[PDB]
Amino acid sequence: YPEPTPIYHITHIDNLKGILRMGKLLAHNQSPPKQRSIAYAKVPQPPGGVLHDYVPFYFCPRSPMLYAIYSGATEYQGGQEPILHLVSSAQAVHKAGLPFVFTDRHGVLSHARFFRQLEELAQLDWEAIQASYWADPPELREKKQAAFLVYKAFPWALIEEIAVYSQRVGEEVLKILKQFPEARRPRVCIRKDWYY
Ligand SMILES: NC(=O)c1ccc[n+]([C@@H]2C[C@H](COP(=O)(O)OP(=O)(O)OC[C@H]3O[C@@H](n4cnc5c(N)ncnc54)[C@H](O)[C@@H]3O)[C@@H](O)[C@H]2O)c1
Repeated sequence: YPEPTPIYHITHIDNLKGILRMGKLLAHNQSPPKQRSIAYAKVPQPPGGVLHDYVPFYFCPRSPMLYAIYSGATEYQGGQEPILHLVSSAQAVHKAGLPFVFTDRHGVLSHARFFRQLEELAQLDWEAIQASYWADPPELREKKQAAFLVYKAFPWALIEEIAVYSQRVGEEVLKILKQFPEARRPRVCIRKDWYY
């Protein structure tokens, strides 16, 4: 498995002020003050609960979820340009002492496997996760959506990089970061190769 093991959370730039003000991402069930959601299940490892009790990450950028945004398949119609990739690592979460679990596919699938030890990152399909071509077979899309789940909240200061589609969005991100001079200022990188 890649070490450190990057984890990616995609979110609309309109959510960044709320993340910086709270100093964290909040799990769905912890009522984040979201401005845009990009939406179109029990967790059997401790600390248990359901998927929406965790802040979720993928193990790749340019995810199938981002393709659904790009293709207008979400209720959200603003497309990929305003969507940030927030980058951290699985090892940082462990080092910070935060409870996590991770899956080998979307956890709602009956055959989904759940893990809580970093050595079990070997159980994931890294061919699917890292694939640039994932149209067929259908299982590639499923296994590409392996997720890293952090219970209840994810501190902003674990984010190492904000990746953006364009110069204009990179500049907007820096304007927002400068409104919270106490908040960690990660590097901001234009990564067109992480988008469609
Ligand atoms: N976003 C991802 O990278 C990702 C990864 C894995 C799975 N998923 C699932 C795909 C599906 C839709 O995703 P999404 O729109 O992220 O989930 P969601 O519909 O649960 O909406 C939560 C939203 O709140 C945002 N948010 C969190 N904390 C704050 C805060 N402090 N202030 C402002 N906004 C905040 C978060 O970034 C996200 O946009 C959900 O079922 C997710 O669990 C998403």
